[PDB]
Amino acid sequence: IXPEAPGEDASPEELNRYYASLRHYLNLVTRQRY
Ligand code: CNC
Repeated sequence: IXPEAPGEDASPEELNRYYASLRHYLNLVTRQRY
């Protein structure tokens, strides 16, 4: 897979965005939970 990737605002705030896309993209395909 490869999700929605940031780089426009601020580093830790955009880490949170990509980590949210990561958990979404996992829930989209495989049965693991957060
Ligand atoms: C391709 O392999 C992708 O990897 C590129 N990338 C991301 N981070 C990198 C760090 C370094 C030193 C180098 C040489 C490359 C790095 C880039 O993201 C490539 O992705 P693409 O899809 O091709 O480009 C997308 C479309 C746009 N990307 C951006 O604009 C960058 C966004 C980012 C918020 C970001 C991301 C998303 C990712 N990092 Co980087 C972090 N954290 N970073 C590492 C790893 C990633 C990770 C792979 C998880 C994300 C990539 C996902 C993606 N496709 O976008 C680690 C390096 C691993 C390695 N291969 O050597 C790390 C060195 C260690 C760590 N885990 O913290 C790392 C650091 C320290 C830093 N990342 C920066 C650049 C952010 C960036 C935000 C920004 N402001 O631009 N990463 C950041 C500034 C964040 C920070 N912690 O401060 C760090 C650089 C050091 C510094 N100057 O402070």
